[PDB]
Amino acid sequence: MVKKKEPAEGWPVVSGDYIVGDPESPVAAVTLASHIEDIPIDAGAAIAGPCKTENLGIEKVIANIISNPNIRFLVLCGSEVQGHIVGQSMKALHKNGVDDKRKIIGAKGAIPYIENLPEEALERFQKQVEIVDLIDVEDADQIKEKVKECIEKDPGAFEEE
Ligand code: B12
Repeated sequence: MVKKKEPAEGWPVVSGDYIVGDPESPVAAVTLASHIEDIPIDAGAAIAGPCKTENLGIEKVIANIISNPNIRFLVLCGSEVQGHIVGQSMKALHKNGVDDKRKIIGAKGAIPYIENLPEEALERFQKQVEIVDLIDVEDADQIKEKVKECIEKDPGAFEEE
């Protein structure tokens, strides 16, 4: 009975390191430095993978989320990537956006620049999903429960006015 739309053709469009799950699940999971991509998928996520860079890696994540309107949650889990600091950089990008040199405002990551996505693609990212901070948590029971919680709170597919 929840509202679902069809994702872009050949989704996920952009090559990367991830596991695709249910394309209609509302939840995406970035595992960061950790190797736990399976745990969110077996709790019924749409897509889960590591992300180790605070620029190109982040751009690939966003491009592959916005192309599926069913996704309304982005879990950030697993150990933080030392120096790159991808987790905290992404939180900052969601909340603050980018400055006019395309630097992510507030990000502690060493080279937090989004060179390749346009502005409209970020605004969409900020409106489409909400962020769920489980950074430096690898506990399975925890990650599973948060993913099932999001599924229970599925607002359905996104659509701009
Ligand atoms: C080249 C490189 C950087 C480069 C610059 C490149 C850059 N972009 O900033 C430089 C040399 C500057 C660098 C420096 C060091 N690095 Co470095 N670096 C790398 C390397 C090779 C990057 C990997 C890469 O280019 N990946 C391409 C992108 C696309 O990969 P990705 O970020 O993971 O993105 C993935 C996701 O987007 C996913 N994906 C795609 N779509 C979707 C959708 C969804 C929903 C999801 C979930 C996922 C997903 O697919 C992508 C993979 O193809 C890695 C090695 C590695 N094992 O990955 C180390 C790595 C990131 N280095 C890291 C470290 C430690 C550093 C340093 C901090 C080390 C030091 N003390 O000097 C520094 C300094 C940081 C800094 N920037 O100043 C470590 C992290 C260790 C840790 N876990 O704590 C790594 C893993 C190497 C290692 N094993 O030691 N680094």
